[PDB]
Amino acid sequence: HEQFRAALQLVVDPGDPRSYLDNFIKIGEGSTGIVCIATVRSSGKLVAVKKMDLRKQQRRELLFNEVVIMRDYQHENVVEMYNSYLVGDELWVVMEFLEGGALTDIVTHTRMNEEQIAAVCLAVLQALSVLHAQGVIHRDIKSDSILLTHDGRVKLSDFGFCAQVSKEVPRRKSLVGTPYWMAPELISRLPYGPEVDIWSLGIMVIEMVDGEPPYFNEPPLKAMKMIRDNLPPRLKNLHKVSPSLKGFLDRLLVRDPAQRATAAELLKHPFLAKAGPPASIVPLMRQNR
Ligand SMILES: CC(C)c1nn(C)cc1-c1nc2ncc(Br)cc2[nH]1
Repeated sequence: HEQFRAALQLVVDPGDPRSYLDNFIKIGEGSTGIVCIATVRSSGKLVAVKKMDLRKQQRRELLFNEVVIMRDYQHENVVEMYNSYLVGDELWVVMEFLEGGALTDIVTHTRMNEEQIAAVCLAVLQALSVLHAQGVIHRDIKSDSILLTHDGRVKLSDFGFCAQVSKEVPRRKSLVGTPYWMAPELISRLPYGPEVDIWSLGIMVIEMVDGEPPYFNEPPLKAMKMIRDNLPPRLKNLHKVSPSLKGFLDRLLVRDPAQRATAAELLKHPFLAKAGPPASIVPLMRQNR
């Protein structure tokens, strides 16, 4: 720790955000710390701040990942990092604020139609081509990780559990990600590539279609056991999805990762043609219904 704080000091911006930020508000909680929002006194713009405790982590060297990998990264479809700091015993990551909030709130309250679902998927997949291109694996994809703007635009967040691969470190080995949405290989402790993200995406479609992931009402521990062992889960209500949507999902939920489609490929699948403008998501959002 003594040494690990010293390292993180050298990757983050020096100084204290409290100097420029006012009026902090907890708005959330992930598995590693909390999420606040805050106002920048000059200008008055809003920012989100992720705050993680250095002493309160399982596997902290993980904490290294977003700050190192995802600094200076930019995309229409990624939530932007501004800076990062250490505040006492915490890591603070200051990020772009998203008004629309999370997709979770939508999938758990309405029935996204096909057009809308495709629009989420294209947004996610655009993002994911470029990420994997660079050998970056998000490793915690799910509706939780999808954030919206006031006008319906989709951006991917929660890179706290992301990973880097290269020519020399080709695949990864650690159990991260979130259990219901984790991939078979990853559970079975295999080396894994980006392709794990693609599986997790599929589970997101089940989220979008059936309102929650497979094996949900189970204990987390047993769900993994199940996810590992059985056949690819399919929809509770099949009769409700287009053949377009099926074939597509059937490219995502593939147990053998070498045959599971690449985002690159998925960016072309006829389904996504159905996607509709950012403004077609708008009425799904809490403050409209
Ligand atoms: C509680 C969360 C889902 C939320 N609600 N609303 C209205 C906005 C948000 C939210 N927007 C966010 N933008 C960036 C980060 Br990092 C976290 C964010 N959380």
